Amino acid sequence: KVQLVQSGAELKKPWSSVRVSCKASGGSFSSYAFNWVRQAPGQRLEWLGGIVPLVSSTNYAQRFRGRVTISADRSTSTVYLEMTGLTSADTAVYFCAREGEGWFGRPLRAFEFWGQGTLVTVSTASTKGPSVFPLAPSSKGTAALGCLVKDYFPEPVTVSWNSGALTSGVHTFPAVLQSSGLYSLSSVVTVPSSSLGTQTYICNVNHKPSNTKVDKKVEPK
Amino acid sequence: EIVLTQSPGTFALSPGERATLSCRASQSVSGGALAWYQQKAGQAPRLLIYGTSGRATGVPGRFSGSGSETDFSLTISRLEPEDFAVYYCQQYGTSQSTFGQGTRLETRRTVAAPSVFIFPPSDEQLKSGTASVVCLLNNFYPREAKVQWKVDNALQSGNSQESVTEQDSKDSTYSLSSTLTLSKADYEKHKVYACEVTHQGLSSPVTKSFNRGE
Repeated sequence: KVQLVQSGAELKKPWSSVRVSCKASGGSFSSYAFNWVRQAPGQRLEWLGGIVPLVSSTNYAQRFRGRVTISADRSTSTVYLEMTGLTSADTAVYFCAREGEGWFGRPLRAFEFWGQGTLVTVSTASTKGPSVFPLAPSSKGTAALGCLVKDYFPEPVTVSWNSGALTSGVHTFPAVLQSSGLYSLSSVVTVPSSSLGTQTYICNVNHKPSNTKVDKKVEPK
Repeated sequence: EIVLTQSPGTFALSPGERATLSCRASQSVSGGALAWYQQKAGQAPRLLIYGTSGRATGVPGRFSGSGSETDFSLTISRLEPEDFAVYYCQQYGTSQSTFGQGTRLETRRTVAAPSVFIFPPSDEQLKSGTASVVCLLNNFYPREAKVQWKVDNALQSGNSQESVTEQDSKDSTYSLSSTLTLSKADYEKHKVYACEVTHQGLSSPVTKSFNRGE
C-alpha cells in the first residue's frame, strides 16, 4: 500500500519561508507525479504544483510561480515544498497527493494517494497557551456543562472529557478566530441532571504548541 | 483559467436515494480530463472518479461519472450512510488544474428544535478583566438558526461570534455555540443577559436569560 507521511505543522511569521516534506512508502516513487494541494479553512482546494522525481520534471501553477519550489529526493523517496513571501492568506492545510496507478501502473493524473496534511499558519501573533474557564451547568431532565478554551495560538487544541471515558453527548465546537490574533472554542456535554452530584466531570485541554496540559474540573454554580 | 462551479451548494437527501451533483466549466474541458473526490471532515480527499467516467481502485460501483465539454455529473445510484460528505470536481487541463467549490451532501431527518442553554462568565474569568457569555443550541435540524443577544433588552451587533459543529453521524443534527464578549466593566454595568433563538422547529422564539450575580 502506498503511504504518504508529511512533516509536522508549522507556524511562520509573514514574509518568511516554509518547507514541508512528504515521505512516500510502499509503491514506486520516482516514476509518478507528486503534487501539493492546499486547502484554506472553509475554502476550496487549490493546486500549487507537482514534480515527477525520475526526471525532476516540475510543474507549477501560475498563481504561485516564483513563490513555490517543489523538489524530490529519490534516495529517501521524499518530496519537498518550499514557499516564500508568506502572508496570512497562505494559512492553510497543505496536502501532498500522488497520482493513481491504473492498468499495470499506468499513471492516472488524478490524485489517488494523499498525505495527512500539514497545517501552515502565517501570523505575527505569538504562541500562547489557552485559559480554560468552566461553563457551569444551570441550577435547573438533562443538564449541559462544558469548558471554554479561550485566547490560545496557534491551532490546534484537543479536548477530551473525563480523560476519554465520557464521549456520548460531547460537542467540541470548531474554534473561531477572535478580533485579536487568538483562537477560542467551547466544548460542551449534556449529562443526566441526577448525576451532577455523584459524577465528576473534568475537561482535559491539550495545546501542544505551548506545552500546555490543563485539566479543569466543572462543578455546578 | 477554467473555473469549475458545482451545484447545488448543499444537498439534503436520505440513504437509499439517488444523488446527482453537477459541475460546470467556464470553457471546454479537454479530452475527458475530469476528476471527482470525496472528503469527510478532518480527513484528506478520496479519489472517486478519474477521467470523467473512470472509477478509481476500490471505489464502489454505485459511484458513476458522466458528462462532457462544459457539463459533468457525479451520480450515486443508492445512497448509503457513509456516502454523506463533501464532493469536489477537478479539471486537469495542461500546466494548470483547478477545483470546484464543492457540494455538501447532508443526511435528511425530521425537523428538530434546539435545546437552548446559557452560561454566564465564570468568576475565574471575571478575575481576569473580560467576560464571555455563552449560548448553546444543542442538537437541532435544519442547520439554519438565528441567535440574538440582549443586554438589558438591547440587541447587540458585532460583539458576538458563533460556530456550528458538523452534522452528527448518529442523529444527523447540528449544534451552535455563540459567545458574547464584553469588558468586565461593561458586564458589571448591566443586569439582564439573554440569548434569543429562532429556528424552524420553534413556533415562538426561545429566550434563555439570567441576571448578573445570582
